Amino acid sequence: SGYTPDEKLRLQQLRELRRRWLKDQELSPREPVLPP
Amino acid sequence: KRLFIIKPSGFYDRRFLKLMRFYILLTGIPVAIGITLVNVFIGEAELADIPEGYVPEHWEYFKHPISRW
Ligand SMILES: CCCCCCCCCCCCCCCCCC(=O)OC[C@H](COP(=O)([O-])OCC(O)COP(=O)([O-])OC[C@@H](COC(=O)CCCCCCCCCCCCCCCCC)OC(=O)CCCCCCCCCCCCCCCCC)OC(=O)CCCCCCCCCCCCCCCCC
Repeated sequence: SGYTPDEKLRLQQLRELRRRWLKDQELSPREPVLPP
Repeated sequence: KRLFIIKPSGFYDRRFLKLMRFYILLTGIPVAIGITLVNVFIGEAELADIPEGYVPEHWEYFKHPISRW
């Protein structure tokens, strides 16, 4: 029943990485740098 | 909050469409203007009977000026 310690630790590491990746998909206030 | 949208590169399709439109228009806008000018200022011939003793040229059996040319 439940996660094994390896399963839970791997899920936590993958969760941290995925959350940073999703945070990095955000746009800075100037990202659409439109040329004239 | 604004997010980045992952897409395939649309630059090349857009450039191809722009080039095809440019070349088609480059040749076909002069053709349209010329056809309009010919139609307005040199209309079609009107049908007439062949006068006595007159033998027409082979292109005188058509009425549109472009077809005659
Ligand atoms: C874009 C790039 C992307 C890729 C796209 C792919 C493109 C591929 C292209 C490949 C190459 C294309 C080549 C094709 C060759 C074809 C050329 C050709 O043979 O043309 C023949 C033909 C010309 O006829 P013609 O045999 O030469 O002339 C015989 C007559 O003697 C002439 O009659 P006329 O002398 O008495 O008329 C006067 C004269 C001039 O007309 C007038 O002056 C009178 C007009 C009437 C106006 C009246 C009122 C307006 C003014 C009112 C206000 C002012 C006065 C009052 C002011 C005071 C105000 C108070 O009329 C004309 O000359 C017509 C103009 C001809 C233009 C034809 C264009 C061909 C271009 C060839 C290359 C195409 C390249 C594409 C780019 C071209 C540019 C977009 O051209 C046309 O047919 C034009 C269309 C006309 C149709 C009218 C619309 C009726 C439609 C009804 C049916 C639809 C029902 C609904 C459908 C279903 C929906 C639900």
